[PDB]
Amino acid sequence: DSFVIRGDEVRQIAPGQTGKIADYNYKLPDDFTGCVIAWNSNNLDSKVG
Amino acid sequence: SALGKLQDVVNQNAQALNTLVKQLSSNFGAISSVLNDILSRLDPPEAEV
Amino acid sequence: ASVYAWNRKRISNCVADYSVLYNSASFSTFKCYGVSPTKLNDLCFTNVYA
Repeated sequence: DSFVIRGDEVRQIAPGQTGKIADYNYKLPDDFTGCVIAWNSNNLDSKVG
Repeated sequence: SALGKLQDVVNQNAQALNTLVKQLSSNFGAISSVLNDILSRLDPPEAEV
Repeated sequence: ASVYAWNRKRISNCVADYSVLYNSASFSTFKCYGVSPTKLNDLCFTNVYA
């Protein structure tokens, strides 16, 4: 499952974690098994304006 | 006190049962000893812990 | 006030709507300890210290 968030929001992507994104965008199960990968894409996603 | 043996058996049984009932109201390290209170105050993860 | 003189306020004898506070969306952290962030709109307290 791929998506984009803010860096400060990477914490919210975790089982049993409460937050706006984790609750209304992408909620993981409490017994989730897997692995979360997050990598910065500022140079490829940020443009002036 | 002529029936001391029978009275003692009754007392032991009653005291064990009362000790169990009293032990039903101990925290054991939880926030509270009331299961309804835990359920109404906490969300699934820490509720189950 | 400053942290070493943190201001304290007393809340009682009123109806607290925590849904609006939780949905303000302007709070960086809303860390609730001992009680859940949700399910706080149906609980009753003798006191609230702010």
